[PDB]
Amino acid sequence: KLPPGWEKAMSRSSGRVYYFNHITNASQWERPEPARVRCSHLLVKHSQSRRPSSWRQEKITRTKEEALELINGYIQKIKSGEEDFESLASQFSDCSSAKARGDLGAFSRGQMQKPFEDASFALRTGEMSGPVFTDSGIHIILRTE
Repeated sequence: KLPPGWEKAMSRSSGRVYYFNHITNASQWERPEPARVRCSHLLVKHSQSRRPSSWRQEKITRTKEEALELINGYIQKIKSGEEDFESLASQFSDCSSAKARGDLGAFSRGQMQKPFEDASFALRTGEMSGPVFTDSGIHIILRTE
């Protein structure tokens, strides 16, 4: 009955049923392929990233755990409406796509790191991922088309 990738869960703090996607790491309260997709992302690197450097910081020394805390904060702020995805990507994404509000443009299967690709294609149009881990760092992914 659930579509692929989705499972039922209950909140630990409230008991309320929600649904979680183990490909995109998205979670939502409601019960829930193209040749190409277009996405934007926000990348937070850490000391084990393949290249631990960006436009923001020449040497990135934060731990994978500190990177995840930052990603989770940004997700909260985006979900609350307190900040826009695009604004946070432009400020805080450790990737030159920050200068395009995080836009990567359109892409096919075969082109990106696999966890990124699978999350991207498993998102609905307009849906945002949870934290997505790759050799580059931890991503928030927004599917725009």
